[PDB]
This record gives sequence, C-alpha cells and structure tokens, in this order.
Amino acid sequence: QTSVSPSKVILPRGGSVLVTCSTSCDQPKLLGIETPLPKKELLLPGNNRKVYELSNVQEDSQPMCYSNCPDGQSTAKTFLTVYWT
Amino acid sequence: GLPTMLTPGSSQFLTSDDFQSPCALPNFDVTPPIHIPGEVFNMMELAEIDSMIPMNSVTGKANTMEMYPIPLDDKGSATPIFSISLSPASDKRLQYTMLGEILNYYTHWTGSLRFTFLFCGSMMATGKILLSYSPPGAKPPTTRKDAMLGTHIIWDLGLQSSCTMLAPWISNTVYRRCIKDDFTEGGYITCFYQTRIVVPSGTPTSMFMLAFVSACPDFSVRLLRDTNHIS
Amino acid sequence: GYSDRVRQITLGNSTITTQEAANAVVAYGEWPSYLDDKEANPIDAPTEPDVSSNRFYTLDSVQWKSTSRGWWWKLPDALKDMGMFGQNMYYHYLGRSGYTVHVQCNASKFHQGALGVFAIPEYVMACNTEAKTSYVSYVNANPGEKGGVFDNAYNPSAEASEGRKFAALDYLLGCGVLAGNAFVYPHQIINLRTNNSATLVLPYVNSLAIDCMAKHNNWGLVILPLCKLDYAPNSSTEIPITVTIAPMFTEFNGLRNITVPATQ
Amino acid sequence: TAQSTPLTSGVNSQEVPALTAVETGASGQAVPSDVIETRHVVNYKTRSESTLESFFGRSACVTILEVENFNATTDADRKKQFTTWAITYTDTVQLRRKLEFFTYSRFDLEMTFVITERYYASNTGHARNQVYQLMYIPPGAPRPTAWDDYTWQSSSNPSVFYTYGSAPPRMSIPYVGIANAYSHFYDGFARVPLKDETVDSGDTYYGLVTINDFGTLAVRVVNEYNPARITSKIRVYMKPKHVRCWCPRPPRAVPYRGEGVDFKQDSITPLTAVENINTF
Amino acid sequence: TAQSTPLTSGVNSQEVPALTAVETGASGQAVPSDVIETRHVVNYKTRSESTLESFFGRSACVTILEVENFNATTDADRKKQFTTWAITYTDTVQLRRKLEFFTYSRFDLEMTFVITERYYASNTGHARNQVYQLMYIPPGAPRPTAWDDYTWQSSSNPSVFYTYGSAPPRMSIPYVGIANAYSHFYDGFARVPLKDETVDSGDTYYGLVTINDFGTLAVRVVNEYNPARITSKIRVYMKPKHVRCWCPRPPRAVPYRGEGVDFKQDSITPLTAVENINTF
Repeated sequence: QTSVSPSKVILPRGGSVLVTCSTSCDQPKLLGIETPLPKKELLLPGNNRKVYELSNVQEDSQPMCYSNCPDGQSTAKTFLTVYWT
Repeated sequence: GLPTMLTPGSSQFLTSDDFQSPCALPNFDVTPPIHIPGEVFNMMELAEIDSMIPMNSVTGKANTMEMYPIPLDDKGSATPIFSISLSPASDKRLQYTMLGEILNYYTHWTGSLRFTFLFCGSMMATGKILLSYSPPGAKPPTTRKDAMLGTHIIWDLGLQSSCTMLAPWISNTVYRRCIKDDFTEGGYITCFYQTRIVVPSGTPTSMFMLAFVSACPDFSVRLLRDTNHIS
Repeated sequence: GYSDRVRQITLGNSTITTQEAANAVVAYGEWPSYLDDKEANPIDAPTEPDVSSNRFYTLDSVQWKSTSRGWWWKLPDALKDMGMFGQNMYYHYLGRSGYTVHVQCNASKFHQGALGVFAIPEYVMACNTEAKTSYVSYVNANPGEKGGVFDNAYNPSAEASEGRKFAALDYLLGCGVLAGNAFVYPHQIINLRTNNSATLVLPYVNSLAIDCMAKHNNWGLVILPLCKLDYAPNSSTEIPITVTIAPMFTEFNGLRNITVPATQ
Repeated sequence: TAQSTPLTSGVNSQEVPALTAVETGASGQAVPSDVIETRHVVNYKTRSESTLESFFGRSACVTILEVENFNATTDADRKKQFTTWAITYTDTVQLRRKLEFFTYSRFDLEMTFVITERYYASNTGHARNQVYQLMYIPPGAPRPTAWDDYTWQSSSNPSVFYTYGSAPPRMSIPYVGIANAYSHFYDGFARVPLKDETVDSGDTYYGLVTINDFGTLAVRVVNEYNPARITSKIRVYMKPKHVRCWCPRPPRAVPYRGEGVDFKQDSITPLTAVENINTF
Repeated sequence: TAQSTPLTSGVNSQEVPALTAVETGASGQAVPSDVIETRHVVNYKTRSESTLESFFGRSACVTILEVENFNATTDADRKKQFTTWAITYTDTVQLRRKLEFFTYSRFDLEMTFVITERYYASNTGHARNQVYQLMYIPPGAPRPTAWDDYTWQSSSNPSVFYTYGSAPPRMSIPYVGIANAYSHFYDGFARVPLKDETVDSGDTYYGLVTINDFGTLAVRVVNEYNPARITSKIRVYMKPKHVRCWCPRPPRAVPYRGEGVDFKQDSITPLTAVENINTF
C-alpha cells in the first residue's frame, strides 16, 4: 500500500538522507512524509514513484509516510540512526 | 407472427434488474399473514436509534466492554475528554455503531447527526462539560479557545442526565461519501471540561460517561454497495 | 400534579410501585392482546387463565459486583416453574403470552453505574465449542429461574461434552453482533443517578400465531453493565438486581397430560 | 421527500429540546433547528433507494454448484455426474448478512442460473452442445441416487432444461414458508427431551437449523457421456422481491463459522485499536 | 427553423448597423440584410442535429480492457485473470474533447460492452463458451484481490453476466454526481495545507483529479481455466443522454499528456505556418 525503500539507513549527524516513498496505487490523492526536517524535492518522473531529499539529520527520527489510496489511509515508516565521535 | 428486433443488452443477467419470471410453484396458497409487532418499513428507521460509540477504544480496552465508557475525573484538565472526526462510515470508532454498519452498505450520505451523551456518575457529582463541533478546514481544536469558536453546547449535570450535541449538515457537497475522502471530510469534534466535575467526600473521583449516535430526520443515503466487515 | 417518576403497575393480585422510575417502553408500539379470530391457527377451545397467571413473578436476585459482566434470561422459559403459568405451560401444546418485564436495582446517591436492560426477539446464541455448529443441549440452553451470565472471554472447550452451552460473550452479545448496536431492540438503561427501575411491555412476537412454549423461546432478556459499579469507600460492594416478570394476555391450546422435560 | 429545514433564529426560554433522557428508552429527538440557528432549505432529496424493495433488489449469489459429464467407471466418478444442493441462503456471507438485519421476513424469491463450461483434458475429442436439468425437489420427493434413475423424469417436480449458450434460466418461487414469515433466527429446538427418556437425545442441534427444510436442487447433465470430459460450474442466484421484514436486529460483525450464529475464536476482534481517544 | 432573410433594398440614412464596438464585450450583430441588398428567402433548414442531445448522441469509446483465462501458476498470471478499471471519461481523447467544451454537465450515462475473444496458443486443446462478469464497484466496496475471492459474488454491487456470442450488454447509469453537475474542470484542491503542519502535504495533486471517484469496473471470466488460453478484449462505451451543459469553454487544441489539462512540450505548435498573409 505504501513502500519506503530506504528502510534501514545509517548516516552521520548533519548530512543528507535520500528517502524514497511511493504507494501501490495509480492515483495518490494525498501522499507525503511527516517529519519536521528540511526537504525541497527530488526529481523523479512518474506519477506514482517519489523521492524527498531530507537534510540536516541531527537526532534519531521516524518519519511517517501516508498515502491516500481509495482503500483508507496507509502507513509506512523508515528507521534512521546517527553517528558521533 | 410479429416482426421483432433484438436490441443490445438482450440475454444478459443484470443483478439489479426488475423483470418478471415464471413461478415454479403455480397456485401456491401462501400462509396467511398475522400482525407481527415491530414492522420495519425502511432501513432509515434504524438510523434514528441511538447506539453506543466505542469511544474509549484505546490499546487494551478495545474489543471488551470497557470500550464504551469514556473516562472522567475531578481534576479538571484542559485536555480533551475525547476527540473524533465526523466520518460515521470510515472512522475506526464509528463504523461499528448501528449507524456505521448501515452506512457501510451505502456510498453517499447527507443529513445531520445526533450525539446523546449519558453521564453515569454519582448523584452528588455535579459539573459542566463543553461539547463542540467544528467544521473542517482549519486547525483541529485542542485547547478550549479553539473549540468555543465552532458549533458548541455547554452542558450541565443534574437531574436531566443526557445532553444532545447536534452535528449539523454543513458541507460543500450535497452528499458526503462513505469513505475517508479528503474532499468530503466531515468535521472535527471535541469535548472539554467546561468548569470541572466536582465530587464531595465519600464519592468516587474517577467516573465514566456513555456516548451515543443516531441520525436526524433529514438524514438519507444512496447507492447501495457491498460492505467491508465480512469475508 | 402527576409525574413520570411514580408508577404503579397491577396485574392479577400483584403490584409493583416505584418512586424513582423512568418512562416505560411499550415494545414496537403495540400493547399485547389475545389472538384474534381472523388469525387463529388451532381450532380447539383456548384456555385463558385470566388472573391465575397474568401476575408478577419475582425471580432470583443476582448480585451486580464491580466485575459482573452481564446476565441473560430466556423469557417464556424463565417462568417455567412459576405458579400456574408453569402449570398452564406444560399442560398445553400451544401458548402465546405478552410480558411486563420490570427490572429492579437501586443504590444510594453516591454510587454510579449503568445497566442496559434489553429485550431481544429470537435471542439465538452461539455454542461454546468449535467441533460442531448450532450445538447446544437443552438443559444448558434453558436454565429457567436462575438464568445465565455473560463473560469477557471466549474459551471454546475442545470437549464436545462441556461445549454444549452458550458461549455468552459480552461484547459480541452472544450472537456475534456488537453490543453498542443492541439499542435497536426495545431497551431501557438503569442509570443509578437517574432511575432505579426498568419497565418494558413486551407483546407476543413470533412468526406463527401461537407456538409451543416448551420448544420455542420468544424473547431474550439481557442486562449488560455498560458502566461498572463503583462505590468509593467500598470498591467491592454488591447491589442486587431483582427481575420481576408478569405474563400478559396468555392463551393456551391442546390440553393433555403434563410435559416434564429432562433435567440432565 | 426527507424533511426540510425551517428558518429559525436564536432562543432564550425555558423550552429546552437539547436535553433528553435516554434512560426512558427513547432515542435523541433534537433536529438541527433546535440547538442552532438555521436557514430555510427546501429538501427535494428522497429516500427511495433505501427502501427494502430496493435494498434487497439485487440478484445475489448463494452457492456454486459443480457437475461434470464423462464416461464414469468407478463410484466416485458416478457421483460427479450430478449434484444435489440443499436450498439455503447461508452458504455465502453477503446475502445472509443483509437478511440478518431482520428477525422475520416475507418475500417471493426469484432465481437465475448462470452456468459455465470447460474441457477437462485436451486431446480427448470434442462434445456436442449441452442441456442442463435443474429439478426442484420438495421435502419428501425422492432424491436421486444415480444420475439417470427414475427420479430425474420429474412427473410432478418443477424442472427447467437450460440449453447451454442461451440466456440464463429464470423463475420465481413464491412465499413457501409454513409460518407466516421466514424465521431467520429461531430460538428453540425441534422437540422436547422428556424426563427419563431411554431415547437420550443429547445431540439435538440448537436453534435455527432444525426447522428449515426448503428443498433440494438436484442438477444433472441430460446428455450421455461425450468423449471429452466437460466440467461445469453453476451459480445459483436469489433475489428477494415483494419484500416485507419485521423486528430489526444488529448486523453481523465477526465472521461466521457455520449455518448458525456461531463465531470462530481467531476472529472475535473486529475493531482496530486507535492510537488514543483524541485521534481525528 | 433558422432565420429567414427579408426582402430589403438599399439605404442612405443615419441608422448605421455595420459599425459596432467590440470593446463593449458584445459580438457582432449585423445580419446580411443590413449591409447589402437581399431577396426574400424562406428558410426551412433547422438546427435539429446540432443540439446537445444529438451532439452527444453517440456511443463513444472510453477504454479497452483485457482479461484472459488460463491455468495460472505464477503471480503475474493470476493478475491477468481479472482487470479492475477506474471509471473515467479521460482515457481517450475524443469523448473527452467533446465534453471539455463545457464546464459543468448533467447527464444520465448509458454504457454498452462490446467484447471479443481469441485463442492464445494453437495446439493447447479447446474451450467451452464463456460468461463474463462485469461488476460496478462503488467507492468503498472491496476491490477484488484475486479473481475468485469473496468480492465477486456481488450481493449488492450491480453485476452483469454476458454470455459470449450474444448481443452486447447495455445498461443506463443515472446522474450519480454528488454536486449538482459533473465538474469537468475543478480549479481547487481536496484540502487546505495549514500553517506549520508537520504533515507536509507538499505533494497534493492539483485540480480535477482529487475529487472524482466514480467507481471501479472489475471484470473477471466466470469460467474456470480451460486447456486453451483465451485472451479477451473488452471495449467499455459511454453515451451521455438527457444531456444538459453549462458555461462553455474553448475546445482542446494541443494534445493531452494526462488526466489534467496539461500539455506536452513537443506538441505546443498546433498551427501550420502559411506562406504569407495573402494566400487564398
């Protein structure tokens, strides 16, 4: 229903994380990633597939990626860690 | 004998047709009817009956008889007592009510809803409880200075022990849908301690409250479909 | 001068008065009556026990604790051993009866709780085994006076012996419908701050005109605790629920020797 | 139509319709003209589709029957030559759930039979066009033992002969109940187990299934055996018309596990738990 | 009829109809009796075919659906067994262009299903005659996961069963819009992205496609698997009747590239350049 391909991400503090969240539908009425992290967009052709470009990763976050397919609201998260010396 | 011509749509079996058919039991003297009480003439006679909302369907208390009583106390917090969207066919706590089960056979619905709230505390427990309905398209109300601005009702506790918060038909479309749709979203509903609930000594502090749902007499449905409870 | 909270009901030589009542529910808007001649199924002479069985019968008082989960009675068979209605019943093959169910539970003004008093036509319940289907014995389905209790857990016994009984699950109301939808039945709610008695008036509801009371159980009386009992000094107190039922407008057919059902 | 909405304005008086008491048994009664200020809305929307004649006005599916047609040698191959189905509406879960809203109902039933075929093997020749018998056996008429016995000739049983490739056969069965309505739910047995019986009927089934005999729909293939094995599928349909219903009930929430009101252990949890009580 | 032509002759006066001013918004208003001398022409020609009931009075094609029927082994072979199509008029470019003359429309829709078959392989046996299910799924009813699940039995969904070889099945769908007219063009979203959301709905689609749910037409083959793989093609048709329209618009000039009003870069040049301005 909603797939996030980079599920297991390791990346240090401050860098950028590429998150790819799409749905298993043909018409994503309402789709987005819920996090308070800065992101513009990443260019990707196709009305279904989608990449947000997250940046300035400081702490451990679990963003939720909804998708309003015509069978209810769906849910998919991703798991990301940080690094420190 | 008679010149006829066969149109398209001949020799089809449509599952919603209305045709005649030869009776396989000719001259069957049917059993004469008697006046059985409680005859239903319309499925909207069943929408106008109250039925409890599983409002307390949190992790642990769901799927048991603690799903219905809403927790109350005497502390008088600013937090909402409950909060629920107005989607009586696709919300996780409304689609299993008697109104919610009929709406999952239909697709488009209009009309206003009726929330009758029974207070099941003690006799000496007096209090005031705000009951609010906010139309959609803004911030979901969390504090009391956000839900006072909508359609609300301030309810007092005492002898007459059941209020009625009405959620009116305020909608862009003539017919909202029976799914979680963004364009036909219903509204935001909260419930705040107006002043607080006060108990004396020798009286329980933590109490409960029951929550109902029915349909106003301008409530009507269309477009019969299958449901999504059973398989 | 008059109020809705004071009500006296008299049938035969029995009387219920109540001073903190709610209003009474006539079920589906029809008061019970005798079988009219334009609908009569048998042709024998009907016995009308005019005042000998149209009177209030008081059942046993169950105790409603804080952990009590529900009760159920099958209505033309909870009166199977009550006076002459239990003697009009087993000496006749046919029987119709209206009912006046009056449920009695009262506490102080410091208690709290709710009691959904229902009256369910054709209250068909589920068996407590997964070996077979529609599989309940006679004694376990017809307890009579004492009734039965609900339960907040479904434990189907793998034995076909101890599984011949009602899987009385409270939130599925026995028959696998949600309990929050049970208000489409004729119901009243005993709320311990508002009232202390629930009065229903139940006509004879069956597809047939008149039917065997020994086989067929017409109504199902159901009492669900919606909000549990909570008394703040003594959290484990018990207030009794006493059920008082009267037959109304009874009519019987097919006289013979006494029917004595099995007890095991 | 449905009710309109009157032009009302605000009030300040002792007449309070917003406060009811559901201990009395009655539901809520406040229409939205009571508690707020409303405009005048002329309401032309009707409730015409929600009525029981249109709520049951679909030809639902109640079962799927399979017959075959080949040179039968063993005994299990001779029982594939026909199929006898006990007529009931409980062999699916969607027309049943629409009928268990109501305790008692009264309706003339209209059936239609949509029938498919296939070749079983690939290189076993061919077959001619086929004619299908569907015979309504009332309770008491002899059910067929073999596919070509004395019972299929149907001197009084209602039979239909569908030539394969035509429009599906349709017929209307009247109200055939021996009560004054079909008891969807029957809370009682078929007999009374007496005191000190040597019969020991401690296996009498509960409830509904001990009173319903509606018949038997026995289906054969009227052809003899073709060289190619023809496997058929038949989908018996029902459409309640002239519908009346009595004494409404809550609808089925948890799944079924039989012909009764029973429910299986692994699906006693119909709800999905929300995050908290304050989740829009 | 259309307007006739009056017998007029030449004029010399201050009444000048040949001069208008299109800054005022009104179009030209001079009929040919004004600026020249005309005879009397009785005009019997009517505009009967140009009306909207006859301008849309054709059964257009809106999509082409493909189902098959064979012994499915893998998972991609089980998704060839059925096809679910979201109902819209935008999957072709000719009935769409006739409807995007108008902003809002109101019409009862009449559909007809013209269905073909073929053998896939050559020497894999044969097959019997086939029956096709076409089930109208409203928004909310469960879409089928496999080709033989609980959803196809259709206890309340409108289904038609077309026996292959008959006349094509036809049905009329009423005005099912939740507005008072079908918005062909919708200039707005489905929701309002609020200030300081943690939701971050920066991928809400523009315009029309976020409000239209008309249903799902799910088609299976009711037969089981034949020995020969039968590949089918189904051409869903629409014919708007009882047509009303509002608020006209210019017609589509450049080609489409989606379900919106978008246009692709390589075809933004619909005209062909003439030699010069003085080319007859």
